[PDB]
Amino acid sequence: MRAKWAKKRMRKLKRKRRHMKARSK
Amino acid sequence: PVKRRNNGRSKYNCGHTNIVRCQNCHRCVPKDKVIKRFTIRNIVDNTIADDVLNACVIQGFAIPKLYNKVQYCVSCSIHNHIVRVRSREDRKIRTPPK
Amino acid sequence: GKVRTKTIKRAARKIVENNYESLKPKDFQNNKAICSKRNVAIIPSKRLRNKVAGYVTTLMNRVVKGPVHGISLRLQEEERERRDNYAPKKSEFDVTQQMIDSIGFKCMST
RNA sequence: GGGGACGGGUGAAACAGGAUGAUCCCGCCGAGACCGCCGGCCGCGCAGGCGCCUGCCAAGACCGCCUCUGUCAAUCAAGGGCGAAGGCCGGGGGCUAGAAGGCGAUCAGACACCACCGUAUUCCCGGCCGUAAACGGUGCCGCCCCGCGGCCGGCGCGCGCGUCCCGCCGGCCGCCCAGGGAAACCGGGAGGCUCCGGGCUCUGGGGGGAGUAUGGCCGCAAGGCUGAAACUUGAAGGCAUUGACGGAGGGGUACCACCAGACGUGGAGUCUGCGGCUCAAUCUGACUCAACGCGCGCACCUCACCAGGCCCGGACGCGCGGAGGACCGACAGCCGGGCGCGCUUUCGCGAUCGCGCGGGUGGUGGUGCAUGGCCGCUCCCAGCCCGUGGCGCGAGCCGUCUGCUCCAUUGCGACAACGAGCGAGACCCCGGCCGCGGGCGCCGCGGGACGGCCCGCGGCAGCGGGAGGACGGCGGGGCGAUAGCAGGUCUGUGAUGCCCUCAGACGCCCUGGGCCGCACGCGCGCUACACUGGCGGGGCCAGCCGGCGCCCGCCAGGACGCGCGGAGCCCCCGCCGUGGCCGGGACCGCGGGCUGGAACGCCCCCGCGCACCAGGAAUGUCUUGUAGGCGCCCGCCCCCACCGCG
Repeated sequence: MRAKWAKKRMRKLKRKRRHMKARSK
Repeated sequence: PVKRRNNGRSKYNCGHTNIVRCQNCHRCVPKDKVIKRFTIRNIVDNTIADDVLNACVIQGFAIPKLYNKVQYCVSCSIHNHIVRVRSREDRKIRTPPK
Repeated sequence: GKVRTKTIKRAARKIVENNYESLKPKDFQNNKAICSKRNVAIIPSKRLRNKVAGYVTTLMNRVVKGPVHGISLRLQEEERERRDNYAPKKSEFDVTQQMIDSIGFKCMST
């Protein structure tokens, strides 16, 4: 299910990007 | 494109049907999309049927029949040849063969 | 055992209708002589002639007993025509009641 | 409690389970989930969804109606409620299954699939979340529209009277006439639409980037909702047709496939190709089947390669020169394997013409992916297709068959097809059998066999036998459809485009040498590994097709003549006798012949006496005169076959 796995990969990366912004600001 | 009008299941006037398990493959298939073949076989093999009757002491005994409904998924049915890939015109024929 | 070729089969059917009187049903040798006349049938090749003559023998045994399609028998034709043009005597065909009364004919009424 | 040893689990296993008695059988009890078969082209609900029994409570559509109201309606931003599953937050509860985790297999690996154990979860209550391929991938209300059936609910009409029949209304459906559509399909619309307008809401505008970024809102979180641009790219996508492929199904079919058997290769010693290596050169072609004893026998020639050499065999036509000298020949020495080849030299000869230019003649030189022709392969296939008619916008289908039969589109029964054609068969060569004619010689012309007969079974086509008959159901070959391969050959060719070369020649010859070398890898073959054998005498048997004598020599071979002519195996008697032995015959030292101009080629005599004691993983060919064994001839050829074709 590459399209579902693509959205799982995307969500995981947006979660990480939120964590980096949480470390700052 | 859309291969079948029924969409491969008999769901009419319905949004959800019950879930049946394919007996061989143990999968979850909707009740509408299931093979549903009912079989009445005698309890014993027909090769050993007459000799069981001779052996049976009870007079007027009738050999028990086994009544079971075998339900399978499309994958767990095409591979056992219960249903066969048909020609586009033959697919439309809804009458049971024989 | 060996399926006959369409040329052998077609030719044999033409020979049997043309020489139906000349050919005899169970004898290949008698029928080989008829087919090899270079008059009622011209077949080049000894093996072709033998092959056509053998089909002809099989087809002739079929013609006498339960005839088959593709062969025109004058003898059967006259008998078929006789029944086709036969008249069944006084014709029994000559001799829903509400509908008859609706026309007003009222035939056979009461 | 009983009884006794294995249970589980799988595709096959294995990990756990068991004399602390498992599995199995029966009684009994606890726990939680769940409601079978009936169960559906049934029904209900706004969707998500909904099946134990017995109540309780409130509903809803539909139908019927001479009941009331009098436009109260339609569709809907914002707003409200609902919303599968999974998730989350509190309480519980905890039987099963089971995200995670752990194991046992698998495999190259496997922390996957499969087995096993099992946490969250699954279940209830009070909330969050707000999403699904939440699908009829089809918003809602309204009108008309073509038949033909099924089911469900209500109601009416006949009729004996039946869970009939014919309606009506609402629902769920199947087929489908038009019509629509790019088509699949829709036809209770996706109809009434380039002949376009009933009303209302929502969404899209090439494919990515990207549902990303950022801001907002929302949620406890997970996430939801709203939602870019820079930048990139020439297509992405739909539906259908034809091929190809499938670890897709149904038919078949073949010892180039297997069963069942045989006889092998691979192991070894040799023969002989190919790659690699080495070279002065080891000329090259080509590499799965469909390259590798193949390009028909390499001392020279072949021969294309290497090291020296020799000329013209550069025609013809022009400007020029030129017959007493254009050209061309040489003795002796000298150099040079050599050749007046050149040199010294000093005698010959006669346009056989020279030169320059233009133009040739050649070339086994390249490019087979520039080509012809020829062959190989697909295909030991049975398939390929035309005219006219039919169907679709068309690509392209029908014929040309998903039935049966056959070696085979081989037939038959059909059939929007109806008639054809090619390939298949027929044909041709051979063989065996019988006549007739001929005859230095067995060789000319015919026949015979067709699934005909008989018995069963089959509309049929055929099928299985039985026979008779030399011969039985494709006896073995030759020919070979359609469309292709960018298969191979330019080194077979006065086949040939173009490039190269073109008198210091890639012309054509001449001498010498290589192709035949060889740490090695591989492909055909050959001979062995012995006693069913080796070795000695004797018998002696062919066929494609075919000469001999006499004398000498150990043979090999020779001389001199002439007109002719023939196998092994096997059989028979001896011997050796299980020993690498007398199996086997590789190597290697004298020697005797041959052929040619010349051995390095071949033959032969006495030595000499290698591996190999049956060949691993693999792999090939074969069904009667076949396999295998065993000889023999021919092709190429001075000689020469472990090769090919017979």
